[PDB]
Amino acid sequence: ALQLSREQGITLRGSAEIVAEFFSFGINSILYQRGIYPSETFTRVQKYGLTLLVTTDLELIKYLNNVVEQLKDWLYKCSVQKLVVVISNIESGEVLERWQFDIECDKTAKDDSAPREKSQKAIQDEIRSVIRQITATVTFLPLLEVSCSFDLLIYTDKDLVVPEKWEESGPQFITNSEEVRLRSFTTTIHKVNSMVAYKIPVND
Amino acid sequence: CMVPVVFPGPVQEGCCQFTCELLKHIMYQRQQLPLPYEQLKHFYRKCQQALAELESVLSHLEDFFARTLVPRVLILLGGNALSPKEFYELDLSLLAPDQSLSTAACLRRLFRAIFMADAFSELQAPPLMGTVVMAQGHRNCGEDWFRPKLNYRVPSRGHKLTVTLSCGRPSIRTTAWEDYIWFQAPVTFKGFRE
Amino acid sequence: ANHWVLPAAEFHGLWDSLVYDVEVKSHLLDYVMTTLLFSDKNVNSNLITWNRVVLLHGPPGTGKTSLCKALAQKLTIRLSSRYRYGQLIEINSHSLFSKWFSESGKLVTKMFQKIQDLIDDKDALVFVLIDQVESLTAARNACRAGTEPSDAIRVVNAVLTQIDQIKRHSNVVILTTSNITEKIDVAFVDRADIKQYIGPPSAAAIFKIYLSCLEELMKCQIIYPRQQLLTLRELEMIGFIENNVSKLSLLLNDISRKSEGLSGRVLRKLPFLAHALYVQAPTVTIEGFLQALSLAVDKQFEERKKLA
Amino acid sequence: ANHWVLPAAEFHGLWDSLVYDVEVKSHLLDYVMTTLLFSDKNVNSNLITWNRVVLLHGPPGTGKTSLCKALAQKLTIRLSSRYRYGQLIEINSHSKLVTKMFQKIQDLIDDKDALVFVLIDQVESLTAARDAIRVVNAVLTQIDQIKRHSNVVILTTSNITEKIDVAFVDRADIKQYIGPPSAAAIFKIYLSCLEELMKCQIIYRQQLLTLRELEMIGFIENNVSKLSLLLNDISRKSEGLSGRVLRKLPFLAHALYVQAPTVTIEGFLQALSLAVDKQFEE
Amino acid sequence: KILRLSGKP
Ligand SMILES: Nc1ncnc2c1ncn2[C@@H]1O[C@H](COP(=O)(O)OP(=O)(O)OP(O)(O)=S)[C@@H](O)[C@H]1O
Repeated sequence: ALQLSREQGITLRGSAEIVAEFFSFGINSILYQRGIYPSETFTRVQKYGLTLLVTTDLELIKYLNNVVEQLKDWLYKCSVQKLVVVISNIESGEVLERWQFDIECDKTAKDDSAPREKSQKAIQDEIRSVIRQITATVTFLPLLEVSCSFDLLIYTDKDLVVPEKWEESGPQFITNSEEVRLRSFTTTIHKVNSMVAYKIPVND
Repeated sequence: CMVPVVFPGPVQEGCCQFTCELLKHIMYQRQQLPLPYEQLKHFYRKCQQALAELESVLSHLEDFFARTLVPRVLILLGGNALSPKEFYELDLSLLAPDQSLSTAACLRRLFRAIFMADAFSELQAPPLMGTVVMAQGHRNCGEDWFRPKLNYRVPSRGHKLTVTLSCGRPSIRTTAWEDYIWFQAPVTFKGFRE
Repeated sequence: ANHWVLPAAEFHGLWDSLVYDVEVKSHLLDYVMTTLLFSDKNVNSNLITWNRVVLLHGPPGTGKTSLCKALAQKLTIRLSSRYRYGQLIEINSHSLFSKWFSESGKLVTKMFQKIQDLIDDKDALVFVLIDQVESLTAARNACRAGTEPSDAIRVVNAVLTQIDQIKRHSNVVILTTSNITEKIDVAFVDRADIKQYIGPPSAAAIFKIYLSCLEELMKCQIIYPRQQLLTLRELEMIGFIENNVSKLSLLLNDISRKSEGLSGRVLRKLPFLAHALYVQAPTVTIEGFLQALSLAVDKQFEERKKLA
Repeated sequence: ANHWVLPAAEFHGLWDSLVYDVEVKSHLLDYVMTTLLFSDKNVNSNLITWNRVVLLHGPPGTGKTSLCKALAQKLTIRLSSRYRYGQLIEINSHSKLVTKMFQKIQDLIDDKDALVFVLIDQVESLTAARDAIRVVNAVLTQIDQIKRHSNVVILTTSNITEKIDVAFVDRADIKQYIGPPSAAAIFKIYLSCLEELMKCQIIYRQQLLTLRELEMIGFIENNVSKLSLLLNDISRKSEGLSGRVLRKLPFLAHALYVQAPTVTIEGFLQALSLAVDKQFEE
Repeated sequence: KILRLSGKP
């Protein structure tokens, strides 16, 4: 008659892993729901103890896998601090939607070799909060009267560790856009604040 | 916590889809269904049968709102009719049968509010549970699919959130409601997951 | 886990400190002597049940720890012709485990790294000690939730594979002690190319150990006046005939006889109580210390009877 | 997870190589010799009691899997008529392999003259060191689903005595239990040992007068044939040994009385006699 | 910093 807590701990690189697949699935679902891509062509998986929208665009599949591992890297070096997905029009390309994710890492993870008290339960349910939240957010995002495309902006403070194919670019603000913040979530190593900017409606 | 909703314009059939999408939104945000019903249009045993449960619910809701008005709508999670595991109140008391705005505009305004109403802030993923919806109705509307509860009372525990409204109308009575009576969903919704 | 060099002053007299009737001491001794000698006779292994693993079992506090240690010692000296020196590594299973999985990593890496790379020393003969076999059955599979084994057994049997790995050498001596014979790991007490029972040290051993303790009193001058002791072989040659010279040894014999099955621990404890309880004086010259020994053994038996 | 063709010479002769206490050769013939009888004509399965599942249990490594193999051998021998060939399979608890494995087994089934065999070691020992669960249930479903194929033969091997769960062997229709091997097989294991020893003068020669060699000589008790009697001596109360302890014995004998680089075999023989004498004083 | 790749049509 006994049991036992056996807490595993957390790592720099484990945080990077989990938050990477976080953004993976979150981006999947965002670009699924608002209509950005062919919804019909997608499907569902089980992750985070819940159900998730997953694509089949081999193009975007490999692309975002590259992005995922590269972010895993830059987290493992705390390199990036912003992650944004800017959605715009097709031809005139005017920005309609801009999901900003502002990133906190752990420099002390250099010396923070010993783990930190926080459970897969806790992190998992908090990302579930995030996911369900973003999902809900569709209930008020002013619908896209057209079809759209999107571009991927980040901000790593270092202009230093830049791999080959990535190029420097511009800020890409919006003139008349409201910004609304979502719940926060962290790892005690990485936190990510989240807030969507979206073009203020022309007419009420 | 407590949150009303501010509208400049009045309504009539708005109330119907208001409750509809709200109910839906909620049942998702409490994990009862893997995805929002608006997107459940994929995948066409428990899955489809529970979804059809829900659809019958929705349909007769539309029936009911078409028949008469509603001051207040109730949505339960677990417990019983007289006590929930948790519940959500949806005020429609402040409305009369006017508007040239789009119903979707009120929907998205109210839902942006809900988001800013910060609700559904519980990391504690609840288990798969039971769900019943209730609301008041005309004293004699001859409602059939629902059923009244002449001894019903609003329970006073686990007040997750009463969603309340305001359409910008000056001041109405209360007797126009004192004649009405809670009905109840004839069949408990169950929310599944895999 | 700790680290012993072969012969050091700790282990001088360590062998003959301990005695066993049939000299099954020797059985074990030439046993392992031949065990190693096989690999030098160019022998295969799978067709014949044998390994380099040793297991003793019996009543606890019976020197088994000390016994295996002195065993390794004697083996060391007996294999000068095969190895210069070598290691004996205390694998305190207790000290082995630790909470998370990276702790199991540092565990296996440091400890078995040391073990293995020491085994590479082909002029050192290897000796390994497992004081608590029960601590390797510490996850004996009997439960619907055997305390979350997905971190424990995976290393425990890994240890066994480690053991496997290390027994894959030729110069490895694995020793295992239990202090309990009832519940032991399956598939490891199955790897039992030694099931070595040890029993209550019976008379002749008790006599020799009495002799040793008495002469250690004498040498250390506890017994101040020196006298002359004898051996049961010598006593039997003169036929236990009571002179006024061999009497004391006859008394000692009778004490041993009436002193069955206490423990090696209780026995080599005896002199202490003998001097404390009843003597309780700085001098014992003789036959007072002896009757005191008698009464002390009596107290031990009475009190085993008194543990209710 | 290995392969065998029927009578091809890999284990050619293993048949008589395992003499057992209690005719189980001619007996266990009946098992398949009648199993295929009934498997041919699709008899009232619901009524009439058959499966195709060989199964025994006992002290491990008692020529059990070996008898299964030599049994497939002898089955083709007796019955090359109903099977112009056939296929034996090692299904290993060491473990996807299962899916294409039973697919290959389907291939084996495809032919009327392909005497399929389903050999699995330590069939219930699946629950010894317990995500091989789908392996478990896939093998299970394949078992219960390819039984109806007439050329199928299921060669199950317990390797655990009477500790078997439901899914496996309460399903069985014919079983058997056998104790320690006979004086003959004890002798053969001694022979394995003494050959390993006469490999390098370890015990040093007299070639081992094997069992049939003991028989042909008409029992001329002489220089080496004494083995037999001492064999019988070292088989007198040997009833009760375990294969582990069996092969452990010569080791221990050499440990006790040899204490030497080598002795003439006879000293070792009387030594192992006395060693087993000890071992059954126990 | 602000870093881009090819978003497929
Ligand atoms: N046969 C013996 N002859 C002489 N002294 C002995 C004998 N057996 C034990 N002793 C002594 O009594 C003590 C026994 O030491 P231990 O090795 O702990 O006993 P044990 O059998 O190893 O019990 P554990 O469970 O291994 S600690 C030591 O001081 C030994 O010197």
